[PDB]
Amino acid sequence: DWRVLVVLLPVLLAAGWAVRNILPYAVK
Amino acid sequence: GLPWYRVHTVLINDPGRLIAAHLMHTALVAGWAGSMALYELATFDPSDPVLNPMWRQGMFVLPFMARLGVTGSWSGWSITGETGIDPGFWSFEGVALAHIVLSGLLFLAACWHWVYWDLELFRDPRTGEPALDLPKMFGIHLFLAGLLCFGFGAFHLTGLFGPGMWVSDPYGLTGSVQPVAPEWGPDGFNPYNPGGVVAHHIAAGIVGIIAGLFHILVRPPQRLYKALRMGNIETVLSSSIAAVFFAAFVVAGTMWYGSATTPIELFGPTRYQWDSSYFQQEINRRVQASLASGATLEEAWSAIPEKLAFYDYIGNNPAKGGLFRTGPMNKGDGIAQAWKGHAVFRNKEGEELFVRRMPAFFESFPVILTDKNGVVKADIPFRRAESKYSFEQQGVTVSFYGGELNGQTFTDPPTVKSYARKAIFGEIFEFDTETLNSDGIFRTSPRGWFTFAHAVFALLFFFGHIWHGARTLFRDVFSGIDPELSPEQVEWGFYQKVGDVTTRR
Amino acid sequence: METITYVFIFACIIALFFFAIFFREPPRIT
Amino acid sequence: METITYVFIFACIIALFFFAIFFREPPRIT
Amino acid sequence: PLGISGTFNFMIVFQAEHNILMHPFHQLGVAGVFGGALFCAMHGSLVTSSLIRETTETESANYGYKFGQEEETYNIVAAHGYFGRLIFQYASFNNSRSLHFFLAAWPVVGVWFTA
Amino acid sequence: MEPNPNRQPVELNRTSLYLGLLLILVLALLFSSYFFN
Amino acid sequence: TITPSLKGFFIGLLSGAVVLGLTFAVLIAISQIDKVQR
Amino acid sequence: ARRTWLGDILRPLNSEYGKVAPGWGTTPLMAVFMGLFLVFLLIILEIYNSTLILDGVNVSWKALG
Amino acid sequence: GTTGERPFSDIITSVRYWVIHSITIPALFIAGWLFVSTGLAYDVFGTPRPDSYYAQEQRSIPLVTDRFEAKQQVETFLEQLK
Amino acid sequence: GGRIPLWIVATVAGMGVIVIVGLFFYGAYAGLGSSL
Amino acid sequence: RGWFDILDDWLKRDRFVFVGWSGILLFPCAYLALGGWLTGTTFVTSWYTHGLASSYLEGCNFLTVAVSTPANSMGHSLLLLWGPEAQGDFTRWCQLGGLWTFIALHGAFGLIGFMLRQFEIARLVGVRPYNAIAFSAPIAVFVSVFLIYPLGQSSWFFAPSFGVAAIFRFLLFFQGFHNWTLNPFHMMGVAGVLGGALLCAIHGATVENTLFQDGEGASTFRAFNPTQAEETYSMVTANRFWSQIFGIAFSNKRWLHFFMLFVPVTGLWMSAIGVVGLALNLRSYDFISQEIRAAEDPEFETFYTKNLLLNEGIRAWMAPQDQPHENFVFPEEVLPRGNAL
Amino acid sequence: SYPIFTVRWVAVHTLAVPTIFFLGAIAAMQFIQR
Amino acid sequence: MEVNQLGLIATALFVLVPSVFLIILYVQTESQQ
Amino acid sequence: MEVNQLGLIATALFVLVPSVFLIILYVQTESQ
Ligand code: CLA
Ligand code: CLA
Ligand code: CLA
Ligand code: CLA
Ligand code: CLA
Ligand code: CLA
Ligand SMILES: CC1=C(/C=C/C(C)=C/C=C/C(C)=C/C=C/C=C(C)/C=C/C=C(C)/C=C/C2=C(C)CCCC2(C)C)C(C)(C)CCC1
Ligand SMILES: CC1=C(/C=C/C(C)=C/C=C/C(C)=C/C=C/C=C(C)/C=C/C=C(C)/C=C/C2=C(C)CCCC2(C)C)C(C)(C)CCC1
Ligand SMILES: CCCCCCCCCCCCCCCCCC(=O)O
Ligand SMILES: [Fe+2]
Repeated sequence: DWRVLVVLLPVLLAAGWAVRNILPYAVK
Repeated sequence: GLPWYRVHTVLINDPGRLIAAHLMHTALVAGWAGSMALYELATFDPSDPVLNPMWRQGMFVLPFMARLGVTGSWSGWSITGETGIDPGFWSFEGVALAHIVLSGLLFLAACWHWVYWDLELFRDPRTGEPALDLPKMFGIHLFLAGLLCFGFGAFHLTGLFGPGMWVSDPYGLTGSVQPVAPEWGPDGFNPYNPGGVVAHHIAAGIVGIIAGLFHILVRPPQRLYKALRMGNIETVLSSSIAAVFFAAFVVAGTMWYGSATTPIELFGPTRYQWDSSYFQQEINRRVQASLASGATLEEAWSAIPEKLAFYDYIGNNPAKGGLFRTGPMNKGDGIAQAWKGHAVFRNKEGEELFVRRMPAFFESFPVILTDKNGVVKADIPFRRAESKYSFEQQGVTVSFYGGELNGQTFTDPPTVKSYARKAIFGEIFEFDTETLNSDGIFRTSPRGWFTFAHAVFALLFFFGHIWHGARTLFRDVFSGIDPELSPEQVEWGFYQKVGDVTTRR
Repeated sequence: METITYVFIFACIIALFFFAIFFREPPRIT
Repeated sequence: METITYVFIFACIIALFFFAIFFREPPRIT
Repeated sequence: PLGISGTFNFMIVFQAEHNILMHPFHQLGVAGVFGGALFCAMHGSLVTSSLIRETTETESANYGYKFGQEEETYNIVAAHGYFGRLIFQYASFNNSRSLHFFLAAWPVVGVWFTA
Repeated sequence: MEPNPNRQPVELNRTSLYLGLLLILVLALLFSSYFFN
Repeated sequence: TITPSLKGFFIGLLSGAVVLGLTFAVLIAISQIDKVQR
Repeated sequence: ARRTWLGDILRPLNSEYGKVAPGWGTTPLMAVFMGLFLVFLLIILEIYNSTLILDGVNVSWKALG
Repeated sequence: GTTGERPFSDIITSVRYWVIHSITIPALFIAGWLFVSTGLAYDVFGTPRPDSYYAQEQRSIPLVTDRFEAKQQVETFLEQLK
Repeated sequence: GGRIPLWIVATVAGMGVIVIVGLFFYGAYAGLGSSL
Repeated sequence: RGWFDILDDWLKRDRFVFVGWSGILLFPCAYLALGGWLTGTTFVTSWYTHGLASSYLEGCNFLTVAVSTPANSMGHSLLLLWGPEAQGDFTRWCQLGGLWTFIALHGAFGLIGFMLRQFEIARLVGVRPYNAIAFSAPIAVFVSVFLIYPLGQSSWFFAPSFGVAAIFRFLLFFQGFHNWTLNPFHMMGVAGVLGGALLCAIHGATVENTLFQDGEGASTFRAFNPTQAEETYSMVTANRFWSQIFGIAFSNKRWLHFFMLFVPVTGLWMSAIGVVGLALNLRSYDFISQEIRAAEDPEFETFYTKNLLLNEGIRAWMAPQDQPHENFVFPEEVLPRGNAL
Repeated sequence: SYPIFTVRWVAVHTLAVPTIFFLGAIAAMQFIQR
Repeated sequence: MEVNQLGLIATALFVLVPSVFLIILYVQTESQQ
Repeated sequence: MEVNQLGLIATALFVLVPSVFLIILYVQTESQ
């Protein structure tokens, strides 16, 4: 139901944010 | 010198004296078995298998002889109550004697192996040193185990060449030794199916023969030899203790929950039969059936066998004992003489009332009477001043059907209360408390004592397994760690792989 | 208990005989 | 009889304390 | 009371009148005493695990220590090397003084609270 | 046939004696009430 | 005669095999990439 | 060491101390049998536990007839 | 002394560390908040809401009393509140 | 690499725990579990 | 290099958290046991098994939350998620008590994993395995209390529930029903635990107050070096002090530290045995001689008889709410009560 | 250089990630009224 | 009081038999020198 | 048979104490 995406959105967005900020060094 | 806790380590590299010690242990154990049986024979009363069966009398090895087919005495009685039997040599007495003779013979062989310890058989032909080839010994002994397991199942338990084993009906009323046919289908894994025990021994015996043959012919892999220290007899002690505590937990559980090999006429009921009112349901089932085919109340209850009523009594529940309440169950509540009959309670309005039964957890329990719907209608009050439900106020009476008090009714409150105090225990029995100077306090059965002992020994053998497993794998540092162990091996990051000096950075 | 006690003592004596004969201190000439 | 037994064991423990303190194995250096 | 069953009577009455089990100072006493027993076993087993080999399999290892010898009888660096890997490096003491001060302080402070 | 080489002397020092006696006496002091019951 | 609980047993059995097989597949992979140099 | 007639007959059964098969030998086959036995014990446990319920398997005293 | 991972004190004083975690930490907090504020926690775990322990004229506990019908008993009790 | 002083990291983290814990003690007196 | 050996290499690399082969069993089981407890104490009720609230969500606090045992009606069911009781429904599994068996069983295998880790690391580092051996005591307590005890009883219901207050209730249950304080095996456990804490305190204090002056600072911690060979405190002065204060003292440092292992480990093992007895209601509940006298002599009173009255109070007053499946209805008039209270 | 992602990194986040989530959920609970 | 009369011999052997064992071992230790 | 109950402990101690005395003396004779 809808409440499950409400909950999961800050998680995915936080995960995305860290992905962007770290991708360059993870490559190395 | 050796500390006291290490004196038997002098056998580790002495196969002959190890054999001698093992022979002496085997002599002691067989001697105990014969001694215990003779003491039980000298104390056992065989005169009433109904209300004074072996398990009320504190018999411990008697049931194990009966389980496998020994049921009669040279004296002419049998545990099933038949008289004039002739058992032949394999009476209780003959089994006891055989174990004593066996003990004596093992003792003599122990002396011979102790003196003549230096047998060439125990020497490695290459090196001249004492050596046991444990991998091959295992295959030999496993092959033997499998042969004996198979024969036990194929001949003794089937009755092909043997007596069979104890079997009974589900209510423990008609037990006897019978041959048992194997159950090969999935119900053979049902702990309550005797034919599964037969099939187990046939199938597992064949597997043991085959595994044994494998282990005689195929050498252990190098990786496993080294990993398990298969040149070190203490690795066998470690794994053997492990197998033994595993076995001891299993027999503890099947003794406690019940299975086809722990029958209730030999060991007593289980606590779960009290928890689930197992016997009460069957009693009620039979009475309802007598009544619907036109029997009197008196007739229906009088048809209940006393042996079935005696199971429906908390004094035979194995979870009612105490650790230091010693001896037979008879020493507590007494020697059961007779079922008094089924007590029926009614109030002054003719309604039938039901005593709430004691659960096993409670050393003491109040006396509460309910109607068929669970509504409290009478009790024995503690504080009298605001009492609502006293027997005096509610006019409670008790009537008996069946048994010694059949057709009698009691109305004086003190007498009625007295039977209600006894009805919390289930069915009501007349006990002889004088013969044994019984103290009136419940003891546990052989089912309880066996379970206790085996669960405790199993737990302690777990420590043995840890101890000897540790000793096997850490033999090199038993006496202390390397005096020349340098900080590089235990400081961090020096080696990529902990303890491997070849992965230095 | 008293029967057990009498038999126990008797059994110890028989054991003593065994050790006294077969595990005696051997007499040596010297 | 039970009272005698309890006090007997207790008395043995007190006696053991005496020996353990005054008749100990003496700790000796190096 | 000055007696074994009298002690239990005192404990039971105390619980009915004070709910001592739900009192934080008693909970700290339990942590002091359970923790004291834990650290007793830990310390005894770590020192015992790292005794330096000074004896043979036929004699008690205790004879490897002589009263008043100047050298330590176990290898504390090996003990630390084991315990730091059992958990992680910085959860293990390498300073014997801090270690023995901790042993002293944990049960003393717990028992102060329960008193 | 040579005498058995695996024989070892056994020891119990005085301190172990005292420790073992204390253990036994205290165990007896503890269990005796339960034996008499 | 394949009852619900026998079906559940097989479900549990496969689930476990997946968990252990997946775990070991991953540990083998990592160990092969990131070796100790000797 | 003392030779005996029985010892001379049993001799070969205690003659291969330390002999091993190379490397891993039958270890993979052992692992298979261990795994089968685990499932088999699981089944037996869960039948006793009434977590595995099978047709015609009444895990009760009432299976004695 | 070290196994080659980066020192913690070096990480948590670093600018990049806090650029990431000033997002990820509040995000996780808010996710867990919403898990409760939306009522989802109740439904996932089956935990009664303050109005759902008893039926209106009921002081009997909905105690599971069968092993193999237990699932259905709970369901029966829940429908006694709809 | 070492930009933010650790004593500041510790003060702010420390205050953050005081806040959440304080909230939990507040909630002992309000709402569910308050006896009211 | 075979694949098995390369996995061995990787598992045994020196890293911040050592893994090992034991890690494959330990780390999932420990994290699942721990996560199950946090999950259940935060979100899951005990309404349908116990008639109790037991989670933060429901209003409980750190002292009263628990993961409670399953209902008595489950018997000793493994209560597998996919089993016949929950039938794969996670929600019902939670409501039926599945998290209890989940935590207990994962906890048990996690404990095994941890002791295997103690063995594994000890073998790699080259020390003797006595820390693993010592840990057998916590294992024996766990299995005897959380597993063997409920297996002898009617169901998991009567095991300890995983919570602070729930364990407090367990203590009190054992007093009122088992008279557990009277049990000599518990008494030996008490002596080993209290004796261990004493040894811990007295050894640490002794070392700290027999230190050698090995530096000029008023903080004496700085004057120790983990590679110094010298003892950092005086066994000789310690021995003299205790000999003169108490009569006896340690003289052998090895015996001293073995004794420290021995006392608490033995005590815990002894208590576990007593609990195995209580699995069967094989209690040390009574002294028969005392009961015979008291039944006959109404003026005979001891602290033993006084405590049984308390047990009787505990049982009658807590049973109806503590054992809801029994449907105990005790009218006011049958409750044991002294005067006025 | 230092690696970013390690076994250590996993162990830390295996615990830290759900801790913060639970803390947020338990914070929200303090405002639930009956 | 009506105690178990076998409690006496039980207690006596429980003390005596282990104690004698230790004394035997101690005295033969001393006479080794 | 209604025997004297103290007979058992009297007999047991009569055997045990003197016998233990001799065993103690013999064993320490052998170890020197
Ligand atoms: C047609 C073939 C056939 C048949 C019908 C049977 C029939 C049976 N087998 Mg056999 N078996 C066979 C072939 C067969 N077997 C073969 C080929 C082998 C290989 C050699 C075996 C090996 C085997 C073993 C090893 C066992 C059986 C057992 C049984 C019985 C199962 C019922 C029971 O009581 O389980 C009860 C036993 C269990 C449910 C197993 C319990 C497992 C425990 C839980 C493991 C964990 C223990 C752990 C250490 C506990 C510590 C902590 C604890 C306190 C929590 C039954 C008699 C069991 C038995 O003898 O029971 C008495 C048993 O243990 N069989
Ligand atoms: C020589 C043959 C022999 C025979 C026919 C008997 C017969 C008997 N004995 Mg005696 N006994 C003997 C030798 C013998 N005994 C010896 C040598 C000793 C000294 C150890 C004893 C010690 C002894 C004791 C202590 C007791 C008896 C008892 C009994 C009775 C019950 C037996 C029973 O329940 O076993 C049950 C046996 C088992 C359950 C064995 C299980 C074995 C495990 C499961 C094997 C482990 C696996 C295996 C190694 C490998 C498996 C591989 C597989 C694939 C095949 C019965 C009258 C009992 C009795 O009533 O005494 C009066 C009793 O309490 N016996
Ligand atoms: C597996 C073992 C086993 C089991 C289960 C039984 C079971 C039974 N026996 Mg048998 N018995 C056995 C072995 C066993 N026996 C052996 C080896 C002997 C020879 C001594 C006997 C001799 C025997 C006799 C002579 C009699 C029985 C009787 C009985 C019944 C009553 C038992 C009783 O009152 O226990 C009471 C149990 C206890 C009080 C528990 C003892 C607890 C110990 C002492 C704790 C010690 C702890 C330790 C010191 C701690 C130190 C550890 C650490 C600090 C270092 C019962 C059916 C009686 C009966 O009814 O016969 C018809 C009877 O008269 N037994
Ligand atoms: C088949 C089982 C078995 C066997 C063959 C052995 C054999 C051995 N053990 Mg292991 N052990 C076992 C089980 C076993 N143990 C179990 C179950 C445990 C846990 C209790 C241990 C714990 C253990 C430890 C901690 C140690 C040993 C040690 C030893 C070695 C020296 C033993 C000695 O001289 O004792 C001498 C013992 C005495 C002189 C007196 C013992 C008196 C006891 C306390 C009470 C008497 C019990 C009584 C006779 C009834 C026994 C019957 C019982 C089974 C019902 C020897 C190889 C020692 C070792 O490794 O040395 C290197 C050692 O330190 N064992
Ligand atoms: C070390 C890892 C580990 C261990 C020991 C356990 C142990 C356990 N778990 Mg846990 N679990 C783990 C990891 C682990 N878990 C992980 C990582 C998760 C997250 C996914 C879980 C999630 C989890 C849940 C949700 C539950 C358990 C449960 C259980 C219990 C029952 C397990 C069972 O029946 O297995 C059965 C399966 C096996 C033993 C696997 C054997 C492998 C077989 C032999 C091979 C199969 C061959 C294959 C099918 C053939 C292929 C052919 C192909 C062509 C088709 C037990 C305590 C249950 C529980 O706690 O009950 C209360 C439960 O409900 N576990
Ligand atoms: C002087 C007071 C006193 C003392 C010192 C003790 C001491 C003891 N009691 Mg007794 N008790 C007392 C009074 C006392 N009791 C009274 C008055 C009563 C009322 C009758 C009881 C009732 C009682 C009960 C009911 C029980 C005890 C038990 C015990 C033992 C607990 C052993 C232990 O550490 O378990 C702690 C648990 C373990 C060691 C298990 C393993 C734990 C693992 C390692 C945990 C790992 C945790 C994980 C890594 C981190 C979790 C994080 C999370 C918290 C956030 C110990 C001998 C227990 C016992 O005897 O057990 C055999 C027991 O069941 N006691
Ligand atoms: C020589 C000979 C002979 C004879 C023999 C004999 C006579 C035998 C006997 C034997 C016997 C007669 C034996 C017995 C044994 C016993 C034992 C071995 C016991 C044991 C015990 C125990 C071990 C105990 C323990 C305990 C206690 C005490 C307490 C409680 C707990 C317990 C149980 C632990 C003949 C003629 C044949 C021939 C020729 C040769
Ligand atoms: C169960 C389950 C599972 C799992 C799960 C998990 C794994 C979880 C986890 C979880 C988690 C992992 C959680 C966490 C939480 C946490 C918390 C909640 C915390 C809190 C804390 C606090 C509150 C603290 C405080 C404090 C104090 C008090 C003092 C000092 C300081 C501090 C701050 C520390 C699965 C899915 C498989 C499925 C089945 C079921
Ligand atoms: C030893 C490692 C074991 C790992 C276990 C992981 C378990 C994950 C299983 C979750 C699946 C639940 C599905 C439920 C479906 C049940 C259907 C039915 O009962 O008939
Ligand atoms: Fe120390």
